[PDB]
Amino acid sequence: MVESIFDALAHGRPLHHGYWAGGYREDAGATPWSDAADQLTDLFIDKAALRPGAHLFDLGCGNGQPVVRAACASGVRVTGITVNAQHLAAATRLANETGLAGSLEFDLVDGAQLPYPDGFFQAAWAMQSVVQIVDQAAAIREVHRILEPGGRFVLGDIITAHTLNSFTALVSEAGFEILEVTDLTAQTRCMVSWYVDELLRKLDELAGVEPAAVGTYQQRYLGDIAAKHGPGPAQLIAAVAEYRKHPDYARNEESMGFMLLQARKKQ
Ligand SMILES: Nc1ncnc2c1ncn2[C@@H]1O[C@H](CSCC[C@H](N)C(=O)O)[C@@H](O)[C@H]1O
Repeated sequence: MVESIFDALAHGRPLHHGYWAGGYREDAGATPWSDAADQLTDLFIDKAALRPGAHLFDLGCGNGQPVVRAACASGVRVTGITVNAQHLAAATRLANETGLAGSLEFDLVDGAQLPYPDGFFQAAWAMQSVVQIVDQAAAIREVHRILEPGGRFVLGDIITAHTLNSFTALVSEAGFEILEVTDLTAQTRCMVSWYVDELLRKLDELAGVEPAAVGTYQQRYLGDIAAKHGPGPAQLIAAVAEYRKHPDYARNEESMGFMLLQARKKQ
């Protein structure tokens, strides 16, 4: 078994952005990514299927962690899909390990053509799947087909493939009623961007004290990551650290961002 090094570093916690309500730099890292990603999940929970017993279609299911947090908290039945064979496994295994094997089922399926009948689910999700789906139009017309009339559908993903305007076009052009759209760039971060941010934070703090210690502390911090998550992730973060040590990088940071779109199907 060999996992993508992103999956390897996430190490079972979720594959989406961290959501820090009221700003990431504002929070100055008193709240970690590991928790903020769960905050973002709770955010899709709040805004779609608030309802227990209801049924939720998860489009990119990934790890399966966020699905399971929603089926506990809100008491919902879940059907997620993925094309990544190793994601399907992590999610199914996790489902069995929680006693939730009976409500929420995972199936490896291309999201452009869905086996489910029309008007089945009460809600739908796409957490950072749609950018990496190839036929997005088809995928989303399909998801429109899948929901009950009135069912909410909550998408969020990375922006500048697409932009806030272009996503809103994509989703209305499949029939949906768009009732909310938001640029969360201020309030969200990448998993990796966060690990690197902590590293360089504490390194610049240490640097104003004993600069001669910096290399050592860096080596130690990478050590601790290597200890929890395995060496691949440590070697990763080390490299991203080396690249933000160059300012020809500087303005490339915020040239990507995040958005959240809340839609409903008409009654
Ligand atoms: N065409 C497609 N149909 C269904 N899933 C797809 C897909 N293209 C990509 N995906 C899936 O979308 C997922 C994106 S990673 C996002 C995971 C999840 N929302 C979480 O928060 O943990 C991956 O599991 C990938 O296999």
